Amino acid sequence: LTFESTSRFAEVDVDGPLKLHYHEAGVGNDQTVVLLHGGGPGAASWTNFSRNIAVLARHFHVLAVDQPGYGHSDKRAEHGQFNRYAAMALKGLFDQLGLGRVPLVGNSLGGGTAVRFALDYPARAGRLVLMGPGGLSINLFAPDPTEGVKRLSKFSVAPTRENLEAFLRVMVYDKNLITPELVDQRFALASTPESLTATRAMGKSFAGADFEAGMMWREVYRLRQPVLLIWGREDRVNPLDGALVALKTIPRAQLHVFGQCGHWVQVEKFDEFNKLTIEFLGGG
Amino acid sequence: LTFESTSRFAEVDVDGPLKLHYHEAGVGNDQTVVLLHGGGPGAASWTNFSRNIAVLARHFHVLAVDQPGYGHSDKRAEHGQFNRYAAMALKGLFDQLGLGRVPLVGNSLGGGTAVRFALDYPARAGRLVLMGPGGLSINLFAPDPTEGVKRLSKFSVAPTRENLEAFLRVMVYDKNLITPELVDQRFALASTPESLTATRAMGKSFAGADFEAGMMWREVYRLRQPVLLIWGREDRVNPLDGALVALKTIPRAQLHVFGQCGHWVQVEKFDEFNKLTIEFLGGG
Amino acid sequence: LTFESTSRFAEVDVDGPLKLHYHEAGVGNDQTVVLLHGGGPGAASWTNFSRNIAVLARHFHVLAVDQPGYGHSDKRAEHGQFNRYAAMALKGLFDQLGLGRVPLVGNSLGGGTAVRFALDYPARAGRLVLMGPGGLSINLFAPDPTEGVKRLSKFSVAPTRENLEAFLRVMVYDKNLITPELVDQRFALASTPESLTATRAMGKSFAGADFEAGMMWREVYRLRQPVLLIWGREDRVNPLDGALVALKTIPRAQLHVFGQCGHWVQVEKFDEFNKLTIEFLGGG
Amino acid sequence: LTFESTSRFAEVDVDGPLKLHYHEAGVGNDQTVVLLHGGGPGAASWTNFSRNIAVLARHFHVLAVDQPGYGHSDKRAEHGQFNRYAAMALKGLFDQLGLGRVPLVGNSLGGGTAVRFALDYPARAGRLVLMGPGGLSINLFAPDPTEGVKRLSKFSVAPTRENLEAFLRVMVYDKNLITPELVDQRFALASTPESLTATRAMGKSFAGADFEAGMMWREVYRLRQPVLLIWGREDRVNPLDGALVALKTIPRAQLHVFGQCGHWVQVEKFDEFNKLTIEFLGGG
Ligand SMILES: [Cl-]
Ligand SMILES: [Cl-]
Ligand SMILES: [Cl-]
Ligand SMILES: [Cl-]
Ligand SMILES: [Cl-]
Ligand SMILES: [Cl-]
Repeated sequence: LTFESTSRFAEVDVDGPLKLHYHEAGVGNDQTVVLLHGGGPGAASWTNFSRNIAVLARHFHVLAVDQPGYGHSDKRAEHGQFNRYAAMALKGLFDQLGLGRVPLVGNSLGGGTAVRFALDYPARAGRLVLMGPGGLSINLFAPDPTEGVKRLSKFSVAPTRENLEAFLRVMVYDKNLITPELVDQRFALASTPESLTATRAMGKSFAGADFEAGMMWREVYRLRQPVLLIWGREDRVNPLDGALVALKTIPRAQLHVFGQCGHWVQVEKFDEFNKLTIEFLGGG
Repeated sequence: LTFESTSRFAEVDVDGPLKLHYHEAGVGNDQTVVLLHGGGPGAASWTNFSRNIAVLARHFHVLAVDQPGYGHSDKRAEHGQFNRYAAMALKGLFDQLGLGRVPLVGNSLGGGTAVRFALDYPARAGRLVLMGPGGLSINLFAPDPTEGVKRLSKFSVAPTRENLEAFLRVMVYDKNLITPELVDQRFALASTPESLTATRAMGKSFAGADFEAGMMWREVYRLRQPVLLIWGREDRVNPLDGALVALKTIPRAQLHVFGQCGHWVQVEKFDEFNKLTIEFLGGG
Repeated sequence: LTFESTSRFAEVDVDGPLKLHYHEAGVGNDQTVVLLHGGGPGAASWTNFSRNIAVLARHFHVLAVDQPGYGHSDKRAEHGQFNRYAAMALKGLFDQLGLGRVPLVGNSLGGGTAVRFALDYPARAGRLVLMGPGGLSINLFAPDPTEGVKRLSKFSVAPTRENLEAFLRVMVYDKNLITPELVDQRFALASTPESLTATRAMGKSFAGADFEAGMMWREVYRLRQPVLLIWGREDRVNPLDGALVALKTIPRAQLHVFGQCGHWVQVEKFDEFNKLTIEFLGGG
Repeated sequence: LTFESTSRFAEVDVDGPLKLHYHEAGVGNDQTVVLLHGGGPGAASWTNFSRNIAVLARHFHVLAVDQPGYGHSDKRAEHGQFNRYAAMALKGLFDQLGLGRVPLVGNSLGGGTAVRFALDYPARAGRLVLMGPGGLSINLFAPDPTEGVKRLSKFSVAPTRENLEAFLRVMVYDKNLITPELVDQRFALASTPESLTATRAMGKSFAGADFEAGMMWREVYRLRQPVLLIWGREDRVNPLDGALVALKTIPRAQLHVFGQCGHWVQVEKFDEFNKLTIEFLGGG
């Protein structure tokens, strides 16, 4: 399984043509699962879920979708509230590929997208697995912006190698996972002019007049499916106090917290994460 | 596997002879695991872990120990702080059976016993699985006593069938698990004169001058092993806000919360509980 | 100041004529404040604020309003979502009295009414003082219904003096505040056919298709005024964990918690409450 | 009242002579109160309480004490656990001044010192007012070290004006309180070799084998006096989640939280803090 072997494109309509890049594996497995990556600079499906796709494709038909503005999907200079824009793109892909009701796995930004999708198109979303998710998290104790959000803003204003490294260090509990190669690789993807365009256009959409659609902690009492929340105890981006409203209000919620784990659960606890996701989604 | 086929006795020394009753299954399985039951009236190993022993004995050598004052273990009229008394009895059994370092699974009262044991005899305790545990729980938001503790006290003062039923109803989210047969069975065991003696002697030991040994939320930063905390979201005895100090201070802690689940996790989520315990303790 | 000297009536139109009883005091004083009582069986303005009205009336022009269904206000058998119903009546009274923008003080149910008024008529509500308020509270840890709400429901089904005394005793930390005289007086008002009609109507009102109107924790991020939340640490009706979403999301929030205090802050900590309220609303 | 008019020295024995600087005001007033400042680089009594001393001195006999390592008190290179060291010095000063039982007001580090004094010399501490206190705080959700503590550590390693300004800016909600004059004054005191010697010594002092002395959240259940905890909702040094164990376990606790307020409550909310403190300590 490689970037190239799994790479797929689709054209969907969201206020005009929109190119979506995704990865496909485990074709023929009975159960399809959609993976939605996190929102850090230079993030994309393949790099986000590298320690996971190969393992999950043993059990599931995996579609790992680059959200609009990331990886090889379109990087428009302007859009509405990001999670609803991303959910509309996903609905386009579901319709194009003929998907019915499919479970979603969403990390950070992609967890917000998974939830907005499950709220707006309730019959198309199955079980959700959400890792340090945006949108449905509200940090009842942590002052906003958090250390993780501040370092992301600083990179967006001064997109240097040093500021990217400072951002990546507050993603993980074990700062040795932040290797020169990782930094070099992510900096290379994050600093292209169209990636910077996509990241700037992000800032105006969470901060713009469309903000209420982002406040999904207000709405998740409506989710009817089982939802597994997964958190790193040491998450410095979306800290653990953000899980509480969703745990309380989602009728069939579950929460799993890993000690000695930051925001990148799927990396730092990759094995325990894969096993929890496989069991929760029904073993395939 | 039956009560009778699995039933075992040992005599250990704790301020004189003490008869311990336990159940044994999965003999010859490489990995021994000790189960410690909850503290409700008429509680014991076999009835507490009926939906679990058979499944766990497929993977582990299971010892399910009736704690002093419960089931067929000795029911003394007097003892010190209960968890240290129970941990001393367990240390006696470990020494008698030749056990080295063994993982412990503890529900409620038995979770407090497992923790006191792991603190006082650190080289004899392996991984801990703690379900709505006493001792290391401190309800930061819930006023004490909780609804569950109050109904237990009321039964202790007026040990009637009606007061036992009211206690058992706040153990579970789905009140239909509280069948006439369950009530009849538990009432029969709970209302014997020596069981009432054991339950009264309990009240004077958590409330007596030995109370600090009970406050194990103060001490669990010392645990060096992986610890899996398991909670019912709707636990009305030891509610979910009691998990927070242990989750924060145990270095290798994990927490799993089940929505639509009360204090009896091992009953209401028996399947998910068995699977989590099997994976966490290493699959056997 | 007496019940009779302060008594006033007004008629307002809320899907038809609606009689409202209120108490007026400190007519000399420039700053008006509206007081909205808690919602237990037999509650009313004069008794709910008996330790507060005389002290506040030295500084403010006090309007203590019997909410629809309570005291000498009309007790219809049918109405929509209670807090919205009571807020519409209060708004009718504001228009009749020629009030513009006025601070509100609200205990429990009255706190819910105050918040619904401030959200629906934002230009008419000044500073809010809310004591153990319903509506904006969401108990992130406590299983619902709480011990307090269950006792209130038991009285609705079986309106006996014993069930009312049991409810009143979980209202307060110091159970000696629940004197035989208080129980006899509240029970005499609560047990009338008109009051019980009101009590049941209010119940039904909270679980319709307008349930969203009761979930005010979703909306208080829009409040622009200073808001003083006041809680008893030992509130067993609306416990302390219910304060967190409001404290986080109300921009100019403050929280005062009293140890050794239950749900009736204005009674149990009357002197500290009187002083917090006078200072917060500007000393008059 | 001036720095010079109020200035006083005393010598006490704490493993050898120890010079203590303090400010004395309101000598007429019957009720003594001891003020203990926060612990940032260059902090001292006069500047830390500059918005409070004159107001409190109208009601109380004020003793504002420069803790060892700060202001004009001795700055040894070596000492044990800081709060215990500072508490021993204060106790030496109580004995020299002939004080019995006196209320203490403590910000941050000074809050930690106040609590250690009240635990080690229980008959000598009256009512406690603690603002964003160290020592009794345990951040149940925030990963440690917090943003605030990390900025303080960065200054210890690289004591520049830029690193001090960055630290001071995470101390407060309203960043305009961090004026060029304030930064220049604090930095001039913090950068002296004596102060930096103190700053580093204090660091080392917290991670010895006497670390348990710093974990005061384990011990404050033993405090018998009223304790007013005061917090900024936006404290990024000792965040709000650090209040919970103390509020739960101190029998006569109260908590006041201020929205739009960081770690320097006595500065950012000086008027509300002055009034809370005067009323709590009995008006003098
Ligand atoms: Cl860092
Ligand atoms: Cl399902
Ligand atoms: Cl019940
Ligand atoms: Cl291990
Ligand atoms: Cl105002
Ligand atoms: Cl006192």
